[PDB]
Amino acid sequence: QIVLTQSPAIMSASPGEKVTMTCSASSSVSYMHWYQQKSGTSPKRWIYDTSKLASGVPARFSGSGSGTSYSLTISSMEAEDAATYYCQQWSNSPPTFGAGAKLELKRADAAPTVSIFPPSSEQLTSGGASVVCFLNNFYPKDINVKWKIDGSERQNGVLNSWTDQDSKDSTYSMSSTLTLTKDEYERHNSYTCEATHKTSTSPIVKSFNRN
Amino acid sequence: QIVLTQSPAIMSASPGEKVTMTCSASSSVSYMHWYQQKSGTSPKRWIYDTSKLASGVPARFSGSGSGTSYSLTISSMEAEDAATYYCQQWSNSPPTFGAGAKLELKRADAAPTVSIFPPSSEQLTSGGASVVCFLNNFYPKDINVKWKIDGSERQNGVLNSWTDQDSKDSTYSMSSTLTLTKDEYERHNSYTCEATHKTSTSPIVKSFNRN
Amino acid sequence: RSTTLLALLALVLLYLVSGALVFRALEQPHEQQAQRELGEVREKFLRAHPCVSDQELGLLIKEVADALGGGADPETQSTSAWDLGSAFFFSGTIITTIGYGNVALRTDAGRLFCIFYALVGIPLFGILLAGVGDRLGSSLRHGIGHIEAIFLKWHVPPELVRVLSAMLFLLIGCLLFVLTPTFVFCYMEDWSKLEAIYFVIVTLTTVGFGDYVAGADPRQDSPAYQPLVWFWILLGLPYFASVLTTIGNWLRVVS
Amino acid sequence: RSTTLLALLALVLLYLVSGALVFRALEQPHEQQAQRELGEVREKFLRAHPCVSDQELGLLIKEVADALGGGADPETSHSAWDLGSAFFFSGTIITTIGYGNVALRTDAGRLFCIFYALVGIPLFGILLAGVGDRLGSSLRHGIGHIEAIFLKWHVPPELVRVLSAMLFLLIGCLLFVLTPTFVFCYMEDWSKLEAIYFVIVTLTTVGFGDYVAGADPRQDSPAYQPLVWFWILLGLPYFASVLTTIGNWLRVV
Amino acid sequence: EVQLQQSGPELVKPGASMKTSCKVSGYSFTGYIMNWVKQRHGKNLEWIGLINPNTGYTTYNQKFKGKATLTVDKSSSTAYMELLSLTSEDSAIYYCTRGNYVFDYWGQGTTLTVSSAKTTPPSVYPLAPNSMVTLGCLVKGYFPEPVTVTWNSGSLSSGVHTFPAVLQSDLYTLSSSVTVPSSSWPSETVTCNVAHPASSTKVDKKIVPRD
Amino acid sequence: EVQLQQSGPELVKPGASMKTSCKVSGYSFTGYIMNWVKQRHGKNLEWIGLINPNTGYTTYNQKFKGKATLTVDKSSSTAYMELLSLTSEDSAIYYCTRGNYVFDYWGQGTTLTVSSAKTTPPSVYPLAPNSMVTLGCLVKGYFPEPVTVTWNSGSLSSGVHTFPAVLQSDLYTLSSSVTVPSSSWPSETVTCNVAHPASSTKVDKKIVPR
Ligand SMILES: [Ca+2]
Ligand SMILES: [Ca+2]
Ligand SMILES: [Ca+2]
Ligand SMILES: [K+]
Ligand SMILES: [K+]
Ligand SMILES: [K+]
Ligand SMILES: [K+]
Ligand SMILES: [K+]
Ligand SMILES: [K+]
Ligand SMILES: [K+]
Repeated sequence: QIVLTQSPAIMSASPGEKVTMTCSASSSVSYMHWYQQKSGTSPKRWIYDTSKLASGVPARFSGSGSGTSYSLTISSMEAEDAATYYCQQWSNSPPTFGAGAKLELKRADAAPTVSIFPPSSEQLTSGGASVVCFLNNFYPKDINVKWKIDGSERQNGVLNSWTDQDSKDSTYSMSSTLTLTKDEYERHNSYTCEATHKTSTSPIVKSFNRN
Repeated sequence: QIVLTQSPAIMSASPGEKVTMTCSASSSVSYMHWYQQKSGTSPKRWIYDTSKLASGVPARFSGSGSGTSYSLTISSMEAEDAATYYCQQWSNSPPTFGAGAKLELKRADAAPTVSIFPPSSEQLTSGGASVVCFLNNFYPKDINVKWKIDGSERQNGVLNSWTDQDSKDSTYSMSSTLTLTKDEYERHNSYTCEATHKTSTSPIVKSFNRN
Repeated sequence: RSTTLLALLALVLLYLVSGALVFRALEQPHEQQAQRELGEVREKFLRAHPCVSDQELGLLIKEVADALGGGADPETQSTSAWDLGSAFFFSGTIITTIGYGNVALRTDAGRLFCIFYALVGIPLFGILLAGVGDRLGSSLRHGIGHIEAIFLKWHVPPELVRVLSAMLFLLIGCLLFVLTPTFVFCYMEDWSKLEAIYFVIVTLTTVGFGDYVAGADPRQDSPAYQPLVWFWILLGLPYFASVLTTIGNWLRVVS
Repeated sequence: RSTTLLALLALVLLYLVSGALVFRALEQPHEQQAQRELGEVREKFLRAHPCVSDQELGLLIKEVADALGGGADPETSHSAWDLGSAFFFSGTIITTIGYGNVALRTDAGRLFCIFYALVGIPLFGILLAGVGDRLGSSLRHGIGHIEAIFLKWHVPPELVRVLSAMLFLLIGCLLFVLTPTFVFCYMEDWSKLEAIYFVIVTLTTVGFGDYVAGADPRQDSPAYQPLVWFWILLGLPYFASVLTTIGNWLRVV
Repeated sequence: EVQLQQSGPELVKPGASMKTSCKVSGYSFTGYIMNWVKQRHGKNLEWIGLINPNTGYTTYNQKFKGKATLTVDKSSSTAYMELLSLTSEDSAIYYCTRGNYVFDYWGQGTTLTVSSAKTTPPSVYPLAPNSMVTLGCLVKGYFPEPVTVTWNSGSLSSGVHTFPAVLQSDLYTLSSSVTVPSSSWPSETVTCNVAHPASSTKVDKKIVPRD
Repeated sequence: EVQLQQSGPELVKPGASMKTSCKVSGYSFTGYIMNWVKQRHGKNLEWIGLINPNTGYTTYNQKFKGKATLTVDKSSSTAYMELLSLTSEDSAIYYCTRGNYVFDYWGQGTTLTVSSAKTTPPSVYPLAPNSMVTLGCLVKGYFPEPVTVTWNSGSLSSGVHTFPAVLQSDLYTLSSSVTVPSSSWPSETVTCNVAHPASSTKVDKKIVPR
């Protein structure tokens, strides 16, 4: 019933940088708790009773706040600190959580390596036609894809899949897949995947002609 | 400061007999608990919350009561039931116990086998003179011992020691030890140990002359 | 009359001792059952929560008790008794010397101001009551002129008639200031007929226990319904003042 | 008077509204203190007793609350309906004080209370008038002697009368207001201010019930706790006079 | 070392119910409150309810009142959650976690998949078309998770993204990108190996340049 | 199997203080209240006080307010009781037991002896004088407890009583009886074997006819 709001939902830090992420409550509470969660693992109690550190937690972490506003702070960002942080309350049953704040590592901007692939003959014989776009090794995460069939944009039968920040180069990658019937595919000739990134004012476009 | 009264403090049961022992409270109590203790070992929780049996306790045991009177019952006395039973309360801090009810086995009466022993040579040479009397394997426990030096009673430097009911014949035994200086011992000649048991109106007397 | 006052004093003591006996007889059995129910709840909780000592549950209950005594509500865990309506009403409870106290002052400043507020407020209100009393009595007295005249025209013996006017008087007050409110409160406060009469009388006697308070209920969206009752208090108190003084006279008649 | 009464009414209403404002201003800030304290107690207990759920501690508190509401007392005697306390309760009725620090739970208790008060208050009213006069004339007998000393230093006798009467109530005040405030400070572990608040709330017959002596015999001076009910009886005439003199001062108004 | 060991992932048909378990070790099961938390995707963390293993007392989030039944087996110090009339919206990760104000120890989690889908092997389609070149595998229409995608039997592991799978109408789909110097391809043969354990499927697809 | 393992018996001088320990196993130490009970001789059992191992909270029987300090070590799941300025009135058996309403599990107990007495070996004296004959060993002026008496190195175990020890001028004395057929003695040798572990004393006495 108590709502916890974490803003911003995504934030980035270079190592050595100070990080502060906040949890506001829909109504006042006596204590806030915080969890760290990394891809593939359960949440971990990180800070409890507002400012108490859990067993393993390094001292660079602190918590503070009171009433309706609480905050988690990292004095000096480290690489191992990239994770999702969640606040939770139990001053009123039922206990509730924030939606969580993802902390990514900051790095030099990187352009997406963009690749388009026509439907494979194998798939066409079964009557499906999937046109695949790989937007790979880019930073930051913000990116927009547009599918154009003989010049006219399509946003239906499109499924998008992201990797988590690469643990080595700190880049992101995504697949975009336009799935058509063989019939819709065979109707048109020009197929383009158009990617809008911070790294250029001019979109990145990969295309092919069916012939 | 709730007072628990267990009376009688000592009681005896033949095997197959029904036994009931009571615990009265100085003021009302919601639940009574009971412990069994056999000499040499800790109390065991026997019955708790008035009538609940602890793990190992056989079903021939029950508890009952309310308000200011509570009661532990054995449907049919068994040999292994001979022990001390204590009631305890915690409806009021501090928790308190009864002074305990010792339950002994009843058996066929037996006269004491009485032995008297004059001071050994070895002891005399060190200047001490202990005259020892064994009253062994008698029932019931009620017995009186007297010492006489040259037919006149002596009640000084006498120490008495009783055994617990024997685990195999259910008899009792006791030692009486008159401890004198060599001088007082050598002064007199007749030493007599005189035992008054239920099994005769006329005492059992064992004697020796220092001669 | 110094002999008579000692007689009167002992009469009051006897009255108080007889009151003591009646009250104890009626009330103590349930106070002891309440005590036993608290004990049953503790012993039940200990049995259920092995990581809690008798003495630690003791402090919990003491600390809870003190907080409920401060007006805390068991039902909620969140986070107006002093909204302008209720604060007005509270001021009303003082000068009337009713003093429900269903809401207590927490600040030293609140208490100190209350002293001077009452010291000035009660005598002021006493004066207005005397005023309202006279005016009320006069108005009713103007009314009963008609009523005694009808009995004279009905040829009823005159000494009988003005007792009957006062007899009419007693009924008239009771209906409007005792029975009407009791009926009013029964519907509005969801009390029993007897609870409502108990409230009304405890109020108009200016005893003001505070076990029952009209409007106090948090849920009701009728704040004005509380000040409107405060006018009933103002009109009622003179009526009761009269009754109280008169029953004293009946006791004077017996003594 | 018609003008007067409507003027007086309006004056009183203004007084009430101004009272409302002052009280709200001082008291609304601290309204949720008791809730905050109950919440602090719960959360502190959960932290200390891991085998207790929030919802289980919830029911404990509800069940405790109902028991306290029934007149149960946190115990670590204490009967508020033993003969001592019951006597005192009867006293709170006829005095029209009505602390209510102990409430009646039985419908029978309430019904008897009605007739007990309805007959009891006027009776005490009569005795109060009586005890008032007896003491008043006896005090006035004392007043004359004090007036003689003032007379023998050439103070005009009307001035002497005012001085003696002022001395009259000042002696009363010190005798009955200050001694108890000191008494209660020591006895009840109250502050001097808490004790004066209690004394005055009592002698005005407001009887909030936030502060009570109790007059239940305990230890050290157990008999002295019911003996306080006599302080009340002796004090009330003094205050009756003060309130009626302020009433006369309001007559002057 | 406190430990909450949850049972394996479960895949159940719409309308069926499911029961999952959480066995504790390294602490006394009965001494501490057990809670269950639902994580659908990553963001949303939802408290389901608690059971007091000692008392069997339960409270539920209003949102789960009808859906979930909490039980414990004190003897095996195991907590159970049962979910009833399962819908697509119940597909999530479920944790058991300990605490009565903060959640201080969590299970590793268990993944619930609600789906009408039958064990279906994946269709594997090659993705064929400057110094680097990017090839790909489309792996679509399989159920359930997981598949394993390797390149040249795992010998080609650098320059690989395998994207998360996405449930589309009760079946999973993913793609994999591999980036290699254009000197490498089509000079050298590049085959993605998809394995689907559920269906005992192992399929190898060679990327061949488009005619 | 819940279990409370107490530290062994302790002997301390008048005026000294003493600390004894109670390690728990088979349950979580911190989940349940720990109490201490005094049994003087075998008579009325006395609750000393409790500690909440989880909170360190303590309350004492008013009778022991000054005498006893209860502490716990959470990490070693061990409870301690300390007794101060000891008098002979403190000589008793002390138990740790678990419970917040009934004492459901108890330690094996630990015996406290308050005494100025010093480790003393026993003097062992024979007791010599029907179908049966009774012989004895007087084992006197030893401290502290215990001694063990056996007969013919345990070849004679039936017909054997060892009596409880008693204080004789601040040291212990007991005797042991053995009954054997009068055909057996003095025809054949009967010897009592007395051991006093405290004093590393191991002594054999042959019973010889007067
Ligand atoms: Ca009470
Ligand atoms: Ca009382
Ligand atoms: Ca030691
Ligand atoms: K009240
Ligand atoms: K109250
Ligand atoms: K009043
Ligand atoms: K009055
Ligand atoms: K009042
Ligand atoms: K009142
Ligand atoms: K009141």
